[PDB]
Amino acid sequence: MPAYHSSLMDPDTKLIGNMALLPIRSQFKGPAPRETKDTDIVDEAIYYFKANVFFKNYEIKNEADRTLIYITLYISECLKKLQKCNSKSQGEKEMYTLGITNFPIPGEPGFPLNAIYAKPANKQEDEVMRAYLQQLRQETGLRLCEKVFDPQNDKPSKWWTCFVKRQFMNKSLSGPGQ
Amino acid sequence: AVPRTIGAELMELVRRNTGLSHELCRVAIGIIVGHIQASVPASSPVMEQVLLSLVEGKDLSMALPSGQVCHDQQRLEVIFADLARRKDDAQQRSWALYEDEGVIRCYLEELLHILTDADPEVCKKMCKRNEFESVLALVAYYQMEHRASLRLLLLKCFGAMCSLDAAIISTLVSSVLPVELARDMQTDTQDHQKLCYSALILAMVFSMGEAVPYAHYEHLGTPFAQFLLNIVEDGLPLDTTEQLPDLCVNLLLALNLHLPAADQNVIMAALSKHANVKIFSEKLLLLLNRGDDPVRIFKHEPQPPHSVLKFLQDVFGSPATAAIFYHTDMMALIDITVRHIADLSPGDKLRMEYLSLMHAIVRTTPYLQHRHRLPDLQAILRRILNEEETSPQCQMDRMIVREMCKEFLVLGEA
Amino acid sequence: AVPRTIGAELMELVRRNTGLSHELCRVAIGIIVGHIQASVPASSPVMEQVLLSLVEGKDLSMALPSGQVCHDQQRLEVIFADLARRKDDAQQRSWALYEDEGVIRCYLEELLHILTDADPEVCKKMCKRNEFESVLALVAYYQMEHRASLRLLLLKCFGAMCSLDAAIISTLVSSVLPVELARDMQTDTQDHQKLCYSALILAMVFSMGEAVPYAHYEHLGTPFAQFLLNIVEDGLPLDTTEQLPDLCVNLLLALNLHLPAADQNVIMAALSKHANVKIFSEKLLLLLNRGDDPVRIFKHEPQPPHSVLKFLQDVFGSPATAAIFYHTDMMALIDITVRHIADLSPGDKLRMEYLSLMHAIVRTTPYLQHRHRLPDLQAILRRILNEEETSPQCQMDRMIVREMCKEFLVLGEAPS
Repeated sequence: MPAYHSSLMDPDTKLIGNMALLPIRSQFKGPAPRETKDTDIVDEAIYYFKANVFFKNYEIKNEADRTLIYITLYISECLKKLQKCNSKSQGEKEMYTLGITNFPIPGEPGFPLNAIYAKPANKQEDEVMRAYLQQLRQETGLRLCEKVFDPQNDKPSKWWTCFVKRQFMNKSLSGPGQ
Repeated sequence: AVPRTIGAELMELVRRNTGLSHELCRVAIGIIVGHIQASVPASSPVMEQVLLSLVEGKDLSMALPSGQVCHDQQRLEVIFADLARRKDDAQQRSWALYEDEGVIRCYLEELLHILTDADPEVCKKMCKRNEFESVLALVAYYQMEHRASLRLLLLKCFGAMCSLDAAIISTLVSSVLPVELARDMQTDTQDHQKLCYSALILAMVFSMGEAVPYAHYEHLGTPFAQFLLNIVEDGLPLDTTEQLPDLCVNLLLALNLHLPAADQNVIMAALSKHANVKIFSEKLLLLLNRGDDPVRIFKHEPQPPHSVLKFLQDVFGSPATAAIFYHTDMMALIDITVRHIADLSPGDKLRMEYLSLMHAIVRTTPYLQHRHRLPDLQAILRRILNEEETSPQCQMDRMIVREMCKEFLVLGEA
Repeated sequence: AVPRTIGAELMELVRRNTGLSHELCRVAIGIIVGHIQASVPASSPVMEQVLLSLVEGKDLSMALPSGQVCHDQQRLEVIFADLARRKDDAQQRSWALYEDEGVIRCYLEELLHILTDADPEVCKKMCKRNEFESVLALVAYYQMEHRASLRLLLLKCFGAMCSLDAAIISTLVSSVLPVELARDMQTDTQDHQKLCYSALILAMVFSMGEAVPYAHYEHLGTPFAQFLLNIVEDGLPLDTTEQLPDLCVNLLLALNLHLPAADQNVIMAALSKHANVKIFSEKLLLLLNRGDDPVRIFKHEPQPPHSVLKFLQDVFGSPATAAIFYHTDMMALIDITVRHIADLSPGDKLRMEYLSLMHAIVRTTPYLQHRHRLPDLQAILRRILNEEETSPQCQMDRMIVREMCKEFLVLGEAPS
């Protein structure tokens, strides 16, 4: 039963909608503060990913689970692009252009979990979580791009691209409306 | 006055009990009311509007009178549901007990008809339903199935599906299907009928030039290219129609279409390494002579490059593969290029491509050693750089001549 | 009002371009006019749509157009013309020069569709014209054609023609087609598809039981009957469908259907001389048990006798063929017939035939020395003889019981 759940829900950390704005250790611009611990929510998602995709039931403990699950859904999407990439350089350039696309946000149609995320009501909610989710995407893609390419040849490695078919509880951040 | 859906009421009703192909159904409606209104013009206040209601492409096309689901949609739902429900029957798919070939065969051949007799837009709408689950489940079944009879009908379905929409093609290309087809062909050369259809479907999906997973090259790359070259050079004892030679030419041309760069190209390594290719060489020129492109088998909108020109530009990109031609073929290749480059009217996008192919030939073959048709080439290049039209393609042609001429001033008449 | 021929115009004008089967073409027009007659109530009170429906509702049969002949006639005109020429191009049939298999096959492919998707009346009339000229043209061409790829389509065309009218069957019976087919089968056992169609067509052809030229029995005599028994008794390596045994059982029933008696019978003389008829004995009982007639493959109305009852009466007419059956098989035969004689109601044509088959079995088998079902037989013969129904066939049933009991007084004796 117990899939992996987020460790880093500090009571100091602010919420938008139903997602926790955990600090990020990234050079990308964004509203969450700069993380300095070795572990990070994007690294929780990336560390758990291979195990986490096999579980088929997932019980939301808190807003951080609604945050970390979003990363894994996005990792299960970036793997689609970089498996086609001939080189790490191509993938890194590709991944930067992937994450900036306008993915749906909570309750905006085609978003896959309208039952479970409530839409931000106001501009200072909406714009800030867009500015948050964007920098999560930007960092998440780059951290895969550092480790999916085998350094001997920039082959996008068999062991990572094997997972492309295995969508996280059959949920796609692409969204089923397309 | 007429109930304004009547045209969609009738079109379905005739198909339900005639089984007509949809275009023939439309024709049946058009002629029947047409001929009565010709016999009694006083029917026009009804018959004119009945005809006029039929005039729909996708705009209100198959408009629902109220909540109906047309027969083809019902059957597609039922078939894709049951095929999925079999695909995941993990007991039966590996430790068989029930007899199931017959029911599957009936469902597959029913599917194949609906994909070709019914309205294409309905058929599209069911394939693209939930991020192509109907398609991807059927693909995953093909990897898992191993009755040759059932495999053959699945291929026919994939072709009909592939015809519908480039969005379906790009899904099939990205899925596992190409890898299993190439593995099947290299291992099971005995089912000539499956082998021909396999090469056809494999060329169809690659025809759009979509980038594949790098994991595909592991099977699709240089080993598979050598296998195809052996077939086109030597044939197989079981082929009495010689379809495999032609299909393998088209398949090599399809796979090359999406490859970037030049030197590392997995097909070009095969041509370099293969022991005296020659039948492929002269078959390839017979395509260029007519100038057709066998890979453009579908009318889908974002037309990729002309596959033959693309392929030859790759072949001459390096001296190791430029050597494959016999001297008599090389001369005819130059003759055919110098003719098309001179015949093509200015602004045809192809004239850039023939210019580039000639540029490649001169740079990597010993052209200035043999100078065949060199005076005609000078005269035509002298003309093209002096052609006086202003559209971007005319400029692009004019620019390629300049860069080719400065590299090989003899082509300018020095 | 609409021109009163409009529906016969539509019936052809829709086929011209839809390519529909004629029977569906009637439905395809009927449904659209039927629907618009409802969905716009303004169109029914004016005669238009009711008349469009009524003109399709021909007086019993009718499809006469207002003018030129239908597209189906024009194709039969051109097809039967072109084949009729190629038949007699003596410089090309022998000593061939031009390639013509491709063109001929296209003509036969098209012909076979017209015979199966056009109006039966037009096809029937066109074959009948000039006293079956075009039927005999195909037959004479089939005799001299030797490319098996082409022969197979002529078989199919002859099959579709047999369905079309009994008069065409009679022409093919009288022609050279059957006696050529028998020679082919005995000579070229290497094309399983042609063998199956050859057997099927002979069964189709003889299915109306007419007498043949005596010249036919040079081939259709006992050596061919012995050949058919061997095909049923152990078959051929190519028959991976195991399909010839059924077709050949069907064929022997049809071949015998026209012979008048058991003594001269060229089939029964084969069964007598065959070494051992294990499988044929069995398959014949499985058919009798169900009691259907495989030879009535068509609906033609002046139907012949029930073929299997006929064939068994012809088997038992002599002691040499009565030994065909194994003991357990003949026990099951007496049981099957003693059941069917009981269950058939008065006035049925077939009840006489089972009565006649018991008479045959009683008269030529060792029956009264084993008596397998004799109590039950007598109990039925009691009822049959007392039966107070008065139709001619009932009188005939009672008479044949009187013949049977007068010959064998053990029948009709009191119950034990």
